[PDB]
Amino acid sequence: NYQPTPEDRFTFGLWTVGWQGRDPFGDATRPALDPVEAVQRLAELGAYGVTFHDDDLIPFGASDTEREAHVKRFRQALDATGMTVPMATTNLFTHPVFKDGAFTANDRDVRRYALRKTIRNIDLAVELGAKVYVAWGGREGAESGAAKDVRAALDRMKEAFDLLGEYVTSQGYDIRFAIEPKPNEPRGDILLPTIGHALAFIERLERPELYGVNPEVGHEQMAGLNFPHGIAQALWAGKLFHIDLNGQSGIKYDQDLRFGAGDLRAAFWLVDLLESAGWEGPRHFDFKPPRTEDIDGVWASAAGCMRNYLILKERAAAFRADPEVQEALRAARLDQLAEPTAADGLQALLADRTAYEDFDVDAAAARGMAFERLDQLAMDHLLGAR
Amino acid sequence: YQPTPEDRFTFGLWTVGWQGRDPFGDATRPALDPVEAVQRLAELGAYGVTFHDDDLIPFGASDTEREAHVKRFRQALDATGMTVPMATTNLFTHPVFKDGAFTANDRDVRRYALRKTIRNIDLAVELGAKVYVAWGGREGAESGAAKDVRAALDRMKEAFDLLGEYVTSQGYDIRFAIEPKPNEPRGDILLPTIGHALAFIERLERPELYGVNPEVGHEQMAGLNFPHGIAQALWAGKLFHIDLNGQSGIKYDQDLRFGAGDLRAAFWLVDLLESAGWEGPRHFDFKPPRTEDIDGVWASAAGCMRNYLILKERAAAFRADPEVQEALRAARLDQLAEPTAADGLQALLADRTAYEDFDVDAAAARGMAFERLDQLAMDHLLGAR
Amino acid sequence: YQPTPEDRFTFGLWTVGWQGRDPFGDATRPALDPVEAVQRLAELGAYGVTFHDDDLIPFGASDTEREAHVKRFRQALDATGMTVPMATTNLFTHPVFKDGAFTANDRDVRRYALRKTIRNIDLAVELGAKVYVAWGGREGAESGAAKDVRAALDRMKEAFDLLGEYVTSQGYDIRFAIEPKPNEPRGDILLPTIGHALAFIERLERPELYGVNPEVGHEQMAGLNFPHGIAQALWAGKLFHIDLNGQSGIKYDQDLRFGAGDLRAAFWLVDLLESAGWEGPRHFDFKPPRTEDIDGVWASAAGCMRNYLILKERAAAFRADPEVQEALRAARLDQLAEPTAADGLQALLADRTAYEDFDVDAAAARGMAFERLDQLAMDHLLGAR
Amino acid sequence: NYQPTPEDRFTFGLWTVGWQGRDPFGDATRPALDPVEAVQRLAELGAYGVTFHDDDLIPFGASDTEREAHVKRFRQALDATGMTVPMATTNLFTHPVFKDGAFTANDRDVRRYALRKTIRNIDLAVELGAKVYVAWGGREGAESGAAKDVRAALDRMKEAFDLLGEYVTSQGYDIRFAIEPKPNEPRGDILLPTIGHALAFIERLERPELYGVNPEVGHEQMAGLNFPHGIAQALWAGKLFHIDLNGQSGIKYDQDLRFGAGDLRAAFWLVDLLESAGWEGPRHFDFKPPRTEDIDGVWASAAGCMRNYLILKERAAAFRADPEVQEALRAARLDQLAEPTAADGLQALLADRTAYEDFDVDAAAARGMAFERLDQLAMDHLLGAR
Ligand SMILES: [Co+2]
Ligand SMILES: [Co+2]
Ligand SMILES: [Co+2]
Ligand SMILES: [Co+2]
Ligand SMILES: [Mg+2]
Ligand SMILES: [Mg+2]
Ligand SMILES: [Mg+2]
Ligand SMILES: [Mg+2]
Repeated sequence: NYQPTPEDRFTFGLWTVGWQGRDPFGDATRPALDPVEAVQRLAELGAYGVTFHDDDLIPFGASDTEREAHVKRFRQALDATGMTVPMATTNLFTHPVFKDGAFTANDRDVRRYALRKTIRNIDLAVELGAKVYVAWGGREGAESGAAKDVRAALDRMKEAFDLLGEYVTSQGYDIRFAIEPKPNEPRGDILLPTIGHALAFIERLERPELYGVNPEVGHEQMAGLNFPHGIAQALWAGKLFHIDLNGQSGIKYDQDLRFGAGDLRAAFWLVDLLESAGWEGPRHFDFKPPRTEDIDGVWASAAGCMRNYLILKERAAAFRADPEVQEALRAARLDQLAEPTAADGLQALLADRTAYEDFDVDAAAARGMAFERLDQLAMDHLLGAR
Repeated sequence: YQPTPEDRFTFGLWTVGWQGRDPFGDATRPALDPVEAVQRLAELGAYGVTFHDDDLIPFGASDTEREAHVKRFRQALDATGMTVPMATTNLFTHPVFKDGAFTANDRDVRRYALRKTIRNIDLAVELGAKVYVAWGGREGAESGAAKDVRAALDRMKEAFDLLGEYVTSQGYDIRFAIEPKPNEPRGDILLPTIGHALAFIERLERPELYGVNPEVGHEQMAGLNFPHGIAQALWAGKLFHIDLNGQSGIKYDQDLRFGAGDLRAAFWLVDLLESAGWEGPRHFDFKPPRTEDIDGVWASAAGCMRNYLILKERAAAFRADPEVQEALRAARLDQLAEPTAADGLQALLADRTAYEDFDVDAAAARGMAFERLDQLAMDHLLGAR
Repeated sequence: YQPTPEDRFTFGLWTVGWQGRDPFGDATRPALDPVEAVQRLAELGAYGVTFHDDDLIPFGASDTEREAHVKRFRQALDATGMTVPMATTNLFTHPVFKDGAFTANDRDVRRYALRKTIRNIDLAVELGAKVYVAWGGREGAESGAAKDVRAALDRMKEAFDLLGEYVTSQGYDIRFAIEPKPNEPRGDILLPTIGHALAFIERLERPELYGVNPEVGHEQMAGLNFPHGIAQALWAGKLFHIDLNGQSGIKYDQDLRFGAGDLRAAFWLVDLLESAGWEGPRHFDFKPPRTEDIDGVWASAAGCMRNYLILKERAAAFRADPEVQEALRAARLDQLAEPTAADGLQALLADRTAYEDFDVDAAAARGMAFERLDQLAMDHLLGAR
Repeated sequence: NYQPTPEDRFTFGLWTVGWQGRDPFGDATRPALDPVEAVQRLAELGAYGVTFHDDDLIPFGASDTEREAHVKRFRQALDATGMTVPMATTNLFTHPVFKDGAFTANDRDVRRYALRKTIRNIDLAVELGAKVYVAWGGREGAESGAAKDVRAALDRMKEAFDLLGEYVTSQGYDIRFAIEPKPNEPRGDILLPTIGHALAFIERLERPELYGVNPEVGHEQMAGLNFPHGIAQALWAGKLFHIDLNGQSGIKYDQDLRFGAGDLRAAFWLVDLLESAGWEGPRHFDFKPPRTEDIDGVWASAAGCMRNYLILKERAAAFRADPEVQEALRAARLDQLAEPTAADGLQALLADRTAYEDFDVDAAAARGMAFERLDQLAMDHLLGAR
């Protein structure tokens, strides 16, 4: 079978299984979930750990005594269960004060507050043992063209991130940052809308080695992009610091379906890529059990994220191990794609008549790529029909 | 709103030259002689033209036919005073490129692709072009095992680093611009957006040589905000060239004349390029619809330049209006340009006004005054002020 | 471009009353008293307002509280002269409707939904409304086995036929308008477009009683052309009401003020409604962004009406221009209005000029002159003629 | 196994496996395919029949002798192989004469020609035994707002369709029409963009009983719509006269991937719906083997369409037959959805206090729908992991 165990490193955001089902047209359909109950039940399902926004753990506005009491109760639940906390983030989107952004709010007083709120939670993240601190700039953006000077907003975003890197560096903390792109919602357009924009922005920070990306399946798909391809570019760059796994059925609002729902073939190729690459990060789910579900449907959904990952892993492993698939991969020249084009160097290339005057373009054009048969073997393996 | 060569408007030879053949339909216009394209665009007030190698010289031409074609194009440039600011290679039409060019799985094809590009770089330099564009239209895949994207990025980096070595070794003053596109003609294309292309550049051996050539319609095919993407390329110092056109939504690549499609995005784009003082060519990569005859082709081209000029006038008026400046201050755009924490990290951590004494409810009650600002922008665009 | 009640502009109470709560963020404005909405909209030059049952009367109110709330709203209508042309039921906010209302899998919920609607129809009639809108926001599914769509269509038909029996039996002069939406808040909503709603109507017991209430943003969330969809509803005689707003692309339902989003589609929409002489209310269903304070809410509402009026002026000028009329004839728009074969089937089959002697190459060479026509439309929209 | 046989009623357009791979940026990558070779090889793969546009069978401009010679050679191949021709259509989009439309071209002379071309092919369709005649108005539309008066274009479209219905009726032919919606491409916006618009338009024809729809998987998905839901509405209306099966990976150009590629979960629910409904039409593939493939990759692709249909049919059948799934369906109240809301009638409903004053909304709101567990059983069956 497909039973998850903590060795699989599956993690969940507290706000996932804790989502009360309030949407923009509907009230809450489930009662608030105690974080301690979340830790306990996810451990029972075979999870490895949980993640949190500051405000999922400590009530906004808590005195120091309440903050300590909440953190202490949470840590007792982690310690009883053996659950970890690999990742933390700040809620810089719920409160009305962030309605124009946090790090890129036009009001400087809000930007300063946003940094202080984040810094206090970095300290908490280190205390809990989190190794990655995620930033999701969901209010960073605009609905109209004059409301945000995007060059100046990138200056402010770079300034915020540099100050956070200086903080971590001055404290000696072992924590790294992961930026989560999203193209829109809740703003009309969000800054750093894709894996690409976020990776490019990182290269202009003071201490770029401290920053990577936290890509979410559904966010890339909201722009109609190929999520496995984006993940491959993050991997190629050495910047895949964390991931959010879920599902999305098209270009529309952010659905956060359980992983495996949505674009099932994309989920298979994503699992094939993470496993083939030997990526060792947490398999973290950022999903919302639909508001139609009661608390039992919540745990079914959570269990289903893990189950789908493990089925897909089994199928992708069987695909790569199949000598008929490996022969189809060679027939499609995947092996040549991994060979240098010109290890002989530019001068040898420029001298080589087989690369130009003697290159038979018509014979080369006649060769089929044999991609359809290869894709059908992949479909057979995914469906268990080999 | 009459264009003149001072506006630096340019067109690809393949834009006005498009014969109207689409995936469902045959050509509706005959082939256009590149010399006639140059004279007609000059009459329209254009500044220059751009070309793929195969637009100028028939694929497969002997060295003699190649020289004769080149010389003949050059005489038309010299006669009219038109320039050639940018060149590119056709690495997509011939069936040999069906699985890609710099990222073809077949190594022989990748080597041939590089040889074909280098030949054309030499011509681009001869003709005066300062930007060499790469549009990887066939780099990509329709299925998940067909292309190992990590290996493809290694081949793409290798090809671009070889091109950079080439230009440096020859002492050419030419820079590369990568044109992103999310899909079409491949199911997914590599470097699908401005951001992915910017990120990829940062890992080349000589990153200073490479920028982006973003196309309005391409970003909009992924539902992205083109002026925001251009703002990130300008902030990065990487906007080496631009393709102007229109697109109406997430669907096939329409290449409508500039101004059509998303008209408010075109207004903001013009405001941004003008406000930033970007000095590159205003290049159109558009296709006159196949419904049009040759006179409609020139109407469409004139319309590109006319729309740009009207939008330019409306954006300048927006910025020059004292009421708009007041509305910008009301919306705190001036504060967005001020450092968050010039006082530094230690002073910010010590500042009670940024945390314990920050009155969050008072701050939350402040309106942004964005709707009034945007309606002023709308009034200016529509000439209703 | 000052609105007056002669323009018949109307607003939902829930538009200017939106508190700014979104799926990621709490309310940014306090609740708006419906009486204050009526007075402020009247000051702005509006003609009327519309309401869900729950916008006027708190869900769960006793018969006494209900009468007191209703009477108080009516006095504000009578004082200002504002009208109520349309009413609708809230069948989406309360958790009991999480799986739908007329198509909930649970039969008790479907019966309760119908009872709740019928109560509100009675109020709609009392208040003078002539259109009753149904927006099935929760009719739909996130997963394939959750909803048998054939059975759901049977329940939807049953609910609408029961409503029709009700209105007929009471002798009410009121018509129903179904509002399509492709998705949000459900993964897919039933009757996702204008066409699906039009087709569904044709199978009701009393189809004459039912029309559509299409919303600009809803059609555009499926990447569809809103003026084309409205043209089909007008051709069908089914455009009973309209929701005006803006949307920028395929993404979540933005409900921007009208004019924002797709500005050229807004121009064509206004041209169509004006040209057709459609006489329904110009109703806005938009949300002032949560960035705005209460003054920004009224700026946004004024902007809806202002944009409509500027677009109206530009469309009328386009149509009145003798150069545009000439360009329309050049493009053969007059021929599109002429019967293809008034001579009938037998005469068409006997006509050699329609087949053996039809000179297809000569016909194919004719340009459509669409780009020049469209650039005249652009010049008119931008006031650049 | 999953071996197709003619009893499965799988059909292919000649232009599918015959697609030469010419796209808007690329030349043809395969040589022209002889229709006789198409019939022979599809029969070898287990197909039941083929479909055609007039111009796939007879060269445009053929003399009567050439037209008869082409038709006779084609019929000899059908007769040798036992292949059928269930459906025919007209090519009213390739030639430059149709660049502004056919039935809705602004030029009346083109509209008249378009009708004559179509009528001549209806006669041919009856001769070959086709029972459905498809209309795909792919050039009917516009790129700009003033170029097409959509009300007048619907008048012309209704006029064209009425004249075709009068033709069929006057000839006594047993053929019915199926309109194929598409939202855009190659025009900026196409008239009758979806199943809904096409079904609505039909209700205004003179003889609506003669017309239904031919929906294509990828076309509905190009508008981000749910194809199984659209098909359910066509079925509910009694208007599903034919179908085009293929795949599409998102909102983008029309990809015509082999069936099962693209949105795999949508393909499963489509198969579940066609089979559960007992729909008896041809399972017709309108796909394009990618231009990367040689002729062997073409036949692999075609074989893969049929294979995927049969795997999905097996899995959907196993899903519906599973008593654990049927119990999950009842737990989600799917049985109640099929019960009349108010068979007691309006008066009894209006008298029934349990439907209003005594309806306990809070108790009803508390019930979960149990949709996630039900969807996870569906995922397990699709993946062969029960
Ligand atoms: Co999300
Ligand atoms: Co383009
Ligand atoms: Co809306
Ligand atoms: Co298609
Ligand atoms: Mg996330
Ligand atoms: Mg371009
Ligand atoms: Mg509405
Ligand atoms: Mg088709």
